[PDB]
Amino acid sequence: AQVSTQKTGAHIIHYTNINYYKDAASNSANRQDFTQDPSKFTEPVKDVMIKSLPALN
Amino acid sequence: AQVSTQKTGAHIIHYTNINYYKDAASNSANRQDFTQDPSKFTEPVKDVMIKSLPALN
Amino acid sequence: AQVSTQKTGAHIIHYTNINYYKDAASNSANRQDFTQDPSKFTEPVKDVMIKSLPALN
Amino acid sequence: SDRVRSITLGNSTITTQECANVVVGYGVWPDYLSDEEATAEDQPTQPDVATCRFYTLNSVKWEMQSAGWWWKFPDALSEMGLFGQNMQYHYLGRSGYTIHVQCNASKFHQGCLLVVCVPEAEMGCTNAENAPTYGDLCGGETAKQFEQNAVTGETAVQTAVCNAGMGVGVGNLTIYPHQWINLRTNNSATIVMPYINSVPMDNMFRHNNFTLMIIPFAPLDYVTGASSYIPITVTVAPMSAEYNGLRLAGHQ
Amino acid sequence: MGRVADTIARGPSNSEQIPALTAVETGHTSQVDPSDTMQTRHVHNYHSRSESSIENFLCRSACVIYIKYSSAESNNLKRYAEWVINTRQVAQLRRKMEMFTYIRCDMELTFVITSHQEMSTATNSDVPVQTHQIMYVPPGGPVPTSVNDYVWQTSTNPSIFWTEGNAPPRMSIPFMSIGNAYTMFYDGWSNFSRDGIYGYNSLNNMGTIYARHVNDSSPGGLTSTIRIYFKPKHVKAYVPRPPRLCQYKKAKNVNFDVEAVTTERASLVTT
Amino acid sequence: MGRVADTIARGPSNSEQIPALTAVETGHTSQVDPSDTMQTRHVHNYHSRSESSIENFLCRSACVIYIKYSSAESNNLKRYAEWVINTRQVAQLRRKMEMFTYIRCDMELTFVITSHQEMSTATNSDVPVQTHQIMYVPPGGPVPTSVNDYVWQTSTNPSIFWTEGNAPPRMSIPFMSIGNAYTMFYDGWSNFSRDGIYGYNSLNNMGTIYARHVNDSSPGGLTSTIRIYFKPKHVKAYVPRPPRLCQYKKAKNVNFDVEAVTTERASLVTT
Amino acid sequence: MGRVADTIARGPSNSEQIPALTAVETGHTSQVDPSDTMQTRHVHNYHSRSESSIENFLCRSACVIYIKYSSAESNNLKRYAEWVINTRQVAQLRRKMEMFTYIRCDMELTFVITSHQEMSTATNSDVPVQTHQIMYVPPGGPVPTSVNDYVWQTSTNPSIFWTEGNAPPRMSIPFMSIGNAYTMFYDGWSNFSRDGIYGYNSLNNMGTIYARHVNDSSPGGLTSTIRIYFKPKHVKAYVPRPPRLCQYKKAKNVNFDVEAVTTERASLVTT
Amino acid sequence: GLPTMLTPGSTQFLTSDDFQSPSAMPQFDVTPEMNIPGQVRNLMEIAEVDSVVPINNLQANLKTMEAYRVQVRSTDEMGGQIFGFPLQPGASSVLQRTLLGEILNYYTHWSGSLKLTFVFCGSAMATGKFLLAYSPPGAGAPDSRKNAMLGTHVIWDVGLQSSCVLCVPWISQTHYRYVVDDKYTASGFISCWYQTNVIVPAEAQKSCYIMCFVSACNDFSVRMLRDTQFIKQDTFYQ
Amino acid sequence: GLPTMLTPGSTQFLTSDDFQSPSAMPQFDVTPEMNIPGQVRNLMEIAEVDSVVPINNLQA
Amino acid sequence: GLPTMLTPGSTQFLTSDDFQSPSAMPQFDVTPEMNIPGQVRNLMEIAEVDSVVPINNLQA
Ligand SMILES: CCCOc1ccc2cc(S(=O)(=O)Nc3ccc(C(=O)O)cc3)ccc2c1
Repeated sequence: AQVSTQKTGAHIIHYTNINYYKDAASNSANRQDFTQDPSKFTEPVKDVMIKSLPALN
Repeated sequence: AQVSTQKTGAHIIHYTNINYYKDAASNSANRQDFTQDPSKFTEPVKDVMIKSLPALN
Repeated sequence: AQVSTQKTGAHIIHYTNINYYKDAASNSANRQDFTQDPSKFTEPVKDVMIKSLPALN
Repeated sequence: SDRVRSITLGNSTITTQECANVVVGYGVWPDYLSDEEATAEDQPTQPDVATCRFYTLNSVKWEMQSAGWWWKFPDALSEMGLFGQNMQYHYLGRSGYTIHVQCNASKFHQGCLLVVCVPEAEMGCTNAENAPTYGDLCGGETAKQFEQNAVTGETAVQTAVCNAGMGVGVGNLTIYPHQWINLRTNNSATIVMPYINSVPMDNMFRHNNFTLMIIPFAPLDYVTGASSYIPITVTVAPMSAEYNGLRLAGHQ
Repeated sequence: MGRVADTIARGPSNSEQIPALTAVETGHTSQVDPSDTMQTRHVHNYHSRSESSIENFLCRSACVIYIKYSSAESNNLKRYAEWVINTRQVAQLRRKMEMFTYIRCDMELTFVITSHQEMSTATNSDVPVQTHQIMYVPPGGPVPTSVNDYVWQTSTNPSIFWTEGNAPPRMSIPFMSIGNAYTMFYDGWSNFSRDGIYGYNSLNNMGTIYARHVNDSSPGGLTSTIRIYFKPKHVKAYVPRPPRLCQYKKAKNVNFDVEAVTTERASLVTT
Repeated sequence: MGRVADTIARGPSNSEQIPALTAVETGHTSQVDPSDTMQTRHVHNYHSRSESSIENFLCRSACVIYIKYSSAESNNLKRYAEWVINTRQVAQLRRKMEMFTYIRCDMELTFVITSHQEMSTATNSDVPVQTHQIMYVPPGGPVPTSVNDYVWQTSTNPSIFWTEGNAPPRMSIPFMSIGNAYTMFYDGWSNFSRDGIYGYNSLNNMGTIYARHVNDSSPGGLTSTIRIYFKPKHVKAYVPRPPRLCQYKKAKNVNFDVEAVTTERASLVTT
Repeated sequence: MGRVADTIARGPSNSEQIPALTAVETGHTSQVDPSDTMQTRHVHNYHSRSESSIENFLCRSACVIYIKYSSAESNNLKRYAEWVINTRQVAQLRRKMEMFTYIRCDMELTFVITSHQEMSTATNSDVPVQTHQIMYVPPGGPVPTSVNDYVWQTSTNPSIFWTEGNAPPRMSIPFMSIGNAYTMFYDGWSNFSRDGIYGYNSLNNMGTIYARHVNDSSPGGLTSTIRIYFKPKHVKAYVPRPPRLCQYKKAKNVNFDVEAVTTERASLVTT
Repeated sequence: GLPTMLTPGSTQFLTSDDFQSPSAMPQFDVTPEMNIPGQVRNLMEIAEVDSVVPINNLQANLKTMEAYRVQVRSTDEMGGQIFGFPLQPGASSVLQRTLLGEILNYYTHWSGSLKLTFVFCGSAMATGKFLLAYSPPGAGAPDSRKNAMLGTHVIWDVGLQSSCVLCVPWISQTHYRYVVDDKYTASGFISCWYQTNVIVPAEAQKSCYIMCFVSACNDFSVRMLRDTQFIKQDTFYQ
Repeated sequence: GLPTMLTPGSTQFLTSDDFQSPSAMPQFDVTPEMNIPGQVRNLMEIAEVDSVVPINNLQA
Repeated sequence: GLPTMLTPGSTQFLTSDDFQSPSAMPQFDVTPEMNIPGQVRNLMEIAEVDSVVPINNLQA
């Protein structure tokens, strides 16, 4: 059994999941992975550009 | 698992709940919260009025 | 309860099985046994033949 | 200053004295394939400096009514040096690139270009029952041209910048590795594309990993009595080129 | 968590720092916050990007086709139906996946199978509850040519048997591309010549679904229609693309008709 | 626990203490017990206020609408039905919520879907078990204009598929107001001008439910009627209001007709 | 795990080692890798032989027969049906098992039972939901001669009772050969004389399935058809054989018609 | 068996559920993962990237490249308003087919600040100053440059740095706004004015262009998935 | 599967039940709570407040 | 009984599933195993064995 926090607010709060199958494709979708890395689209530059400085010196 | 007392009389008496979902909106309603504070409607006065004393001295 | 790894990739990942019957013929098929021994068909020779050497000296 | 740069690859070197940084597409720098991501079991040839080195393509004339240009890769380098020779003799290849666009002007000229490398830039067709043919997708070292307005044909590529030749907003080609060349700022763009595919290696004639598109977003304009010929030159070097599946030359 | 940035308190400034000024000739886009362009208070911000994950965006079941078949063969539907698997015959699901160039995912296939009575010159109908088979035939398998043939024995072919009046049946499918991700857009050809099929349809070869009534035909006629629903699960997506601007024409091409960027306005200044 | 106060034993008194006398010109209301106005015994009192919690009061499913649709389109019901979500078309559920000004809660939506045979000139009916779709379309989504259109593909729109002869289907809905609580009464307007819609209907924008038969029409006709039930859960309510005195007129206004405070009596003294 | 061998890096060679040269006059087959015939790089290889196990190959349900029976006895189907148990009346399942000489396994039997209305001169049908019995009679048990006889009391005979509109019924069967494995091919005879039945049918004696409607016949007619599905489980197989080349003729013989080894080519050199 | 009781929604197919279901290819061995550049994990990694904004989307300019550029010139007066549009990044004609705006039309709610970058695409001998303004709503769009500078603004000075960002802050009564236009959820107005003039030599062009870009800030989020209204079909594609 | 048996009231919709049901907006992020004056938790906080009584409720 | 809810695919017969089902011969005593030469455990033990190739497969 895997016990993991629920999505809850803002200002019990766990659920239990047991996998019933021998394949990991059978498992319920992972909806609680909230990792991000926007910098490879938003800042894809060789030299690190500091915000307060000129872009082009 | 959460083990909590049942509603019972007056002059076994527990139940077990396991949450099966990843959201807290999916959970059964909280019916056993009996907290109160009637004083913000019933006594909403700046100065504390003592019952035995005059209201207005 | 028997807890065993699921089939998963490549570069949670366990499941739980409980048997509900008194016979082992009632059980789900064993799909995760990957033992092999091809040498009794592929190399069924009395004298061990070393690959780098002549077959017949 | 941040405006001066050199890039040396092989026996070639490029210099800039106005540039707006270098874009490393998706933050990943070219490298050879690892042993844990491989699937071709023969030894890879890595010609190093002999294939990795700038190759200047045919220049295009920027006009006031130009709507843009595109070159598909690896098929713009298919006749270029030993990079193009190793394409002939090998089933598989795999290469990253540094793409460098040059377009200088005076300070009395104005215009703005989008320089963008689009992975998997599959293109539409004028007739909706037909696929575009190779001659209309690719010109080799010569660019194929976008048109201002819709075109007709049977196997012609539907060209019309607004759709970008792909049926999408042309203004949204900015989630792809890109730089702008604005004539009042910089005279060069540099993009470094890693190898991007969903297979670790692939044939170099049957597939185009990305397309470089150069699209005017602010027309060329200058007062008559100034230079009226302004080229755009694209000079592009392979990086970490390696090939597997050696056999006789051809591709049919 | 997926919680967003807090606003940071900021006072008056007068310095040679220039967060507002930038060059967009770099591929880099500005990182400015409100805390760089005006006063601002501190706001502790609890908002989350939880539902804007790609595994919540793509993880809702979408109809990809429906196909009909008839016991009577009333209106040219045969006694079985077929569908070459693809995701490109529906606009809505297709567009969501085409915001990415490569996707690897598992699928979950749910089937919503319904039947209806047909007009007939038959009198007296008391037709039993229908059972239906849904058979998946991997590439290069034998195919039905009739409802009665040997291919419906399903000796190695995956198959569902389901009876009406029950919950919709579903099965998971794993990731199963030849490649290391599914390819939404292919700028190549299927030949080294550079002829043949061009586009993503070169790499499409995902088998065929067949569906029949298992029950023998009754004196009236029933047509059954099966709607197929795919839900991505366990997704990783790579290389973002623009959302589509143009309406699609074809399920094997991207061919498009030239369409407007945006809708009209009266002038530059509107209120 | 929610247990009430015990009565406290009290003897004769004669003092300058005056619990009975008070001024009601204060907003304060008297705190007097029986133990202040007469003798009284000690009563250990075990009674609870358990079921008078707001999370037991509001937490019973109440019908909020029903809407009808017909396979034949017999009596102008179309082949699908629609309902703009609100809680104000029913007197009973509305009144309970309007004893509060602001409520934040989760909902639980249960649907009770029934069908009936219609008069027809058709002969011989043996219509399969109906399947039905219930689609929720968030604000600014595409809407059905027919039963067959692309909107019922439900690629991102939440949807239920359910077959007759099974348990009523239900789904939870979370709290989802733009504000930090739902607003039962709004004394404002939707314009800064102070024109347009006035009242709580300014802030109402909760999407639209659509429901259809998924099965193709059969030679007779069936009308299906779907009854929608909302149950508040996990409630916090704020700012108590009087219960309604007057009957409602409209589901978007509070307009009312002038009505009596209480019922008649013959005189001041009645037995 | 079932993971396959990695490729090992290899340089130029020039030695008296000869991995390529071998004699095939030995029963031994060469063990050469690519790392013996050309350069090669190191490839860490994660591919698995997981689904090529014999317990995944044989472990998918395959139809082995279907048999029909009729309430009315409309078209000579009687009121009950029978089938002498064997695995050899279907090509697909038979071929998979005949790639082995001896197999011991447990089975899982699933039944897919359907019914259909028949033509009749009857008017007004409102036939209740059918119930069906499936009775297994071990060798040397009493057998049905009618639908009403004493044999359907099932006092020791294993039996399933199942009603339409429910999930397909299944039961496990254990390994149950007289021998220590089932025999797919028997090169003997059933007599010491060397007469009588020749082949594997000598050792076949696996009882008989009988199936009837449990409900009494109604004024119309219903035919029910029951499809029987066997899935091997817990398998051990011994002595690999060639897959079949020829189509089968008979379910008790291997008799075959002479057929081509492979399909045509134009010449020795083709592209 | 074990005593159980079925509860409402026992046989439903909800399209937003996640449940486990048996695989139809048991023990299938998937292809190994490899690193493919540009992995997306969130759609706010697409929304925070700049996208050219069609601020000149008049009827003639829709299918041309005129859409994405607004002319600015050397005026003989002060010069008036250059453009203005109601802010609403998912319902405005200007902003709703950008990357930010098409990721917004899969959602019903949004919150947070966004940033409008502007770039001068004149000559390097051309120079100007512009007032980039945001006005919170409840007093209409500014009809003078005086009323525009009572709002939030950045005065842009054209120089070596070719671009200037007007970051437009969240400023809202509610924690979220609707993607759809709603009068309660009104989001303000954007405008641009001449602060000085475009001043340029004789031998350099009097007219120049300006482009606008839009992207989300790092405080931006969206809620409540829904079908987009921008794609449709009348029959299955073949 | 696991042997189970259904008991009376297996498919009923009781309107006073409380059971769990899947959310139709999985992973939805609700608005933060704030303190709104005058939170009610019980209806005996409304009943214990004075209310003017119509003791002269004749027809006119 | 215990509150439960049925989910899609509750009554399906998938032919590639593996589930437990009651035996129809409870407490049946199977024949002892013995070693039979040539046990196969994988079909890559058959595929790795040489097989004569018809490279001259013309019509005659
Ligand atoms: C009777 C002859 C056939 O008539 C029509 C009429 C209208 C059609 C519209 C479409 S669509 O909008 O492109 N796609 C849909 C997908 C799924 C659903 C569903 O119901 O889930 C609905 C529509 C497809 C086929 C159509 C056939």
